[PDB]
Amino acid sequence: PPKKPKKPGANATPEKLAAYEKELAAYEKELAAY
Repeated sequence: PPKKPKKPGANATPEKLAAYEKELAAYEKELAAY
């Protein structure tokens, strides 16, 4: 099963949140595919 990305806290940067969005989207796509 595909890894779940950990939610970034303590003042995460927009690019990090963007990375979280891409990894979370990736996770969703792969989770559906699985």
